[PDB]
Amino acid sequence: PTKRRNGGRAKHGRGHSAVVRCSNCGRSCPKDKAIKRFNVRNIVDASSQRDLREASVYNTYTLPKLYIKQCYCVSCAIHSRVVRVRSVEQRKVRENPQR
Amino acid sequence: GKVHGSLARAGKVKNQTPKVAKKEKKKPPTGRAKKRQQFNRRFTGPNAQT
RNA sequence: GAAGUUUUGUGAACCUUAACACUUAGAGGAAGGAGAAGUCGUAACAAGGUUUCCGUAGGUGAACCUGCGGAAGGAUCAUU
RNA sequence: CUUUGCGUGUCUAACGCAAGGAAGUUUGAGGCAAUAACAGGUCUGUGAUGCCCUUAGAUGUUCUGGGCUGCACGCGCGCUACACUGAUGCAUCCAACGAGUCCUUGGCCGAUAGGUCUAGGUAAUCUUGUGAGUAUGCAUCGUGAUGGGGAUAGAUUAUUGCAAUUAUUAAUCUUCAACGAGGAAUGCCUAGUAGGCGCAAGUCAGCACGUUGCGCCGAUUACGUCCCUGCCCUUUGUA
RNA sequence: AGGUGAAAUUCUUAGAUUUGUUAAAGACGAACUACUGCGAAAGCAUUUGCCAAAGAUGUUUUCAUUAAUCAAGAACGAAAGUUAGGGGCUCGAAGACGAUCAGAUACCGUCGUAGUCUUAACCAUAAACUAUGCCGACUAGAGAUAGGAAAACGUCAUGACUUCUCCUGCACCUUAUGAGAAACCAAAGUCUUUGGGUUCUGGGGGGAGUAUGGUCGCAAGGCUGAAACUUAAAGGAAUUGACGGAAGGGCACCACCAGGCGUGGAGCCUGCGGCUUAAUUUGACUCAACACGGGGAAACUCACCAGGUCCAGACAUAGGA
RNA sequence: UACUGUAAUGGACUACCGUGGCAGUGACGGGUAACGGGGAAUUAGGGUUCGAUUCCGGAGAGGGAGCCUGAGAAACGGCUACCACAUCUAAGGAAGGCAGCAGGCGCGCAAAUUACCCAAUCCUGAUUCAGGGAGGUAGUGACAAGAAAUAACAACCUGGAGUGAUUGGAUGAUAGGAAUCCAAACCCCUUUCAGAGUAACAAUUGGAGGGCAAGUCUGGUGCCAGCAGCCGCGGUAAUUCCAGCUCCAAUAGCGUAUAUUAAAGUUGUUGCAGUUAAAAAGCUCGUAGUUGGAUUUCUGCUGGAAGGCCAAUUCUAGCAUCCUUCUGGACUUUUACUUUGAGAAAAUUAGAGUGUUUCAAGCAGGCUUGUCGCCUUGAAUACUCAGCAUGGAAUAAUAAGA
Repeated sequence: PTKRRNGGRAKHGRGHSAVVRCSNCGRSCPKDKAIKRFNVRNIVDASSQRDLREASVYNTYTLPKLYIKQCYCVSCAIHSRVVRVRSVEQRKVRENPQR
Repeated sequence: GKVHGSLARAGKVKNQTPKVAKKEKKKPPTGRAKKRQQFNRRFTGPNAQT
């Protein structure tokens, strides 16, 4: 039986999508079915960054953020607990948890 | 199946069992007279042992 | 108008070669299923402990393994 | 009553901490114990029992004797050990649970065990206030398998029984091994608890190194966790 | 330095790995990238130019049934693979060692030829999938979205945005007295109240996409495609448990933690295997068998073994007395 | 095209001459455990399977070929030859054709008497008269179809009509006559002397776990023997084995095996299914094949003949501008379609009539002291794609475009 109406790849009127390699696994999955979290984050945590505010040259300084787009394999995600797993009813929701 | 199954025991229980004759009893009615008896004894399970 | 006889046609029957049809032997090779219980692993079913599977290619006691491109029948219907 | 105070919570259910108090983990510790079951165990607890066996040359019953204790060797619960926070000899003085138609004071005999003559007890009355032992005080011993250790073994004196040999025990003298803190594995346990130290009862004519209760001396370390080993409830996958 | 769960093979003072500026080489076009677009499907992401081609929209243009679906037959058809030349960075079936393991020709690691890329031929299959043939009609709404078109004294400067309608796309959400075996489904609806048109395919599971014959192919193999014998079930969708070296919770000293005291070592007591014996009566064998049967057995108990007794065999029928 | 040949037409055959004919709507070839049809079985309709066999065609007489006679034969109960079998021979020779009727051998799961007669039915002949294994009658016969014995009734315990061997008195199976039947026997139908009291003149065949109607019975056996179409019974208590007893089902029948039909909406035109169960070609073009939009004399009133029923429904003439050549047919593009009609053998099938005692059947009968007997006696009728004919306004092809 179909576990998803979608199939999990979210592809319509193509026949062929682009491909990406998983950032951890190595695996070629399709770009559409990859599962992607764009992790913006500053370099030195939060607690440790006050050392740089103390130590530095210049009156104030914006500690510049690190921008990366992670892409995952399904199996790499479910192992690493990005997505885990959901019920048959609650599967269908597509919104943002943590807006 | 294996061919070399032995044929010694063939006719065990036919030869084993104790013989006994049928009892002499008065004959049942036949044909129409039989269907008379079957009609009556139902309407005035069928085999009920002790 | 007889026997015999000339040349034609009708043409049985037998033989040679070939092809087609149908039975049938064969050292060795190599399948499938049946036993009823043996030897060696562990492949699949749970994320079956390297997710499973497809097409194709190569390799290995054996199940199988790995390369390239696919599929979810996935372990995700989902986050600038 | 978690009462009172202050935190913690949709301040709802209720938690934490401090004070007070005999006591604040539901105050501590037990009894009682659901629905489903498992081919668990018990026909050797039974006059609970179906079926089968056998029923006088007996698998009924009962008497004499042996056996369950028999030992090349594995495994499981316990006891005593390896010492000097100790062993030994003297003295000091303290428990609770029982239990008896047998439990035993009192006086003589005997190294001891034990015996003998009186004697109280149907028991909060008598044994019994059961003068229990780890403990305390004063001496000798000196790190030697030694006086730690008391197995193994000969010889003797009493006790129960109708009968003690394969020795029922208790004594007296000897005999004087292994073991110097235990390999890999793995058990039990959070306060009068662990551990140690005795006592009493059950089976019992006699025999506890066993079990079930009872006190005494009395610590160390957590007040958390899901890593191992299991458990309960959800979502999820299954051939 | 590399690399891993942890290490080694490997590279290194004849200067690696890291720092910087170049140059060459051949791949690949990140982020923007979406339940978006285009394409008959396979497929197609850098800039600019050239060459034809296509859909939708708009149209008070034009022809006037020219159409739908298709045995034969024909074109294209990812990846791998083949043939002949180029190119060869990285990755990398084979192969090579280094690990892991009982072994490990595998997973992991380090090198590494074919291949990967391109021109010229072939091949013709993929879970080539929406696992749903292609035209047509009608069924039900809401909000998004891509392309075109019309309207508004609309807002900011021919265009961006706002509001509203129209067709044409990929979809999505909600719901059905519509359907279904159910999962689910605006088609899988309008089908026992059974007929709009048409192409292809299937008839329990194996044997088997095998054998033989044919035909295409340079091969690998493709397309077509049986039987003997074998078998009572294969298969579909959901339900309840149990299990998972899956997730999220809450728990126990029969579990760890922090510890305390032990057993396992020694001798001895005692239970169970066995070995023994005339007999060593016998149950129970992970937690939940094994100082357990209240099982500390001299006889008794006693079930065992070698012997010896007694009938304590009612009563019915019958001989004998 | 022109001979030839034939009973005549023809590549039927011969000379010259042309290059055609058939095929994807299945030619050509192969298989058939294939003679064709009228028909048979099969319980909606549509179908599927069978048809050697009563009638009508066809072909054959061991295999092929040739031929005489005759109106007619490529004949075989006629002849000639070869091949394959086989008989007698005195060894030189001669004769044979049961897929006619019996009968035998052999093949096989599988099939009857070496019988009597032309009396019926018809046929042949020189024919009222002769002949006929055509044909009929009997024997064998559980291939099959039809009818229906194996008891019924009394008086003398259960009492809310059935049992109870307790006695009791009231038609043919059989055996032999009579007449009838028959060509001669025989059977049937009639009537006869004998002829049943455990009515010994005795009903069996398969089952009793489920499907499937009917025993948690009682012995024996112990995954043995065996059952069992499928699921399943049996390892020491068997609702399935081997027995006994009782009961069930069908009954002069019942079980088994093979093929076939329904069940099978599991071959699907009526009428299935193809997301995941079996199954949508990877995708477009495309020739046949199949299927194809709307639109072209519609409405109204007045008759006429019939007509069912206590005016509807048919059919038909006129009038709104509607042919004519004549005295019924010619024209209306052409068919399909539908309607009526022709012609098409019976048997079988459905079916009208009729007491073969009923019935399967059969085609007979029925009235009646009357005699040239009567019912001017019955044995009806339906059924039998393509072809011929015809009324008609739709539907659908097709033609066209003075």
